[PDB]
Amino acid sequence: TTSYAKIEITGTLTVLTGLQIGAGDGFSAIGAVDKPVVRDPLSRLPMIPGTSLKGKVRTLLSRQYGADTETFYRKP
RNA sequence: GAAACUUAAAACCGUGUUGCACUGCAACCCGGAAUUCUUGCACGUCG
Repeated sequence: TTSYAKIEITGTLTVLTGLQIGAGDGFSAIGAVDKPVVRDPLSRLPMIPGTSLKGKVRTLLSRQYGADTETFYRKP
């Protein structure tokens, strides 16, 4: 390629049904329910982490490549 | 024997990512019981 490059991909992600990425034992004591969602610590906005997006796309691509080669991939 | 500084000058310094892989996930009907019912003549009065 004879170059160093950094390509970035932008877009939007709109939610069609209710989205729940659980937070566990983050924060509570007003408006707290049995299963809360993750939030930004300062702006208190709902967020989507990049750990749950990388781990879901890597799992859906490992089922497709795995079934089309008759091999079950047991670990990353 | 009484009398004349093994002194002067000199950075423990230069280079180095606490970094690489990892879905807060799987299973769960806001469901089960309950009559918009009880009483009521389209009728009375005729130089």
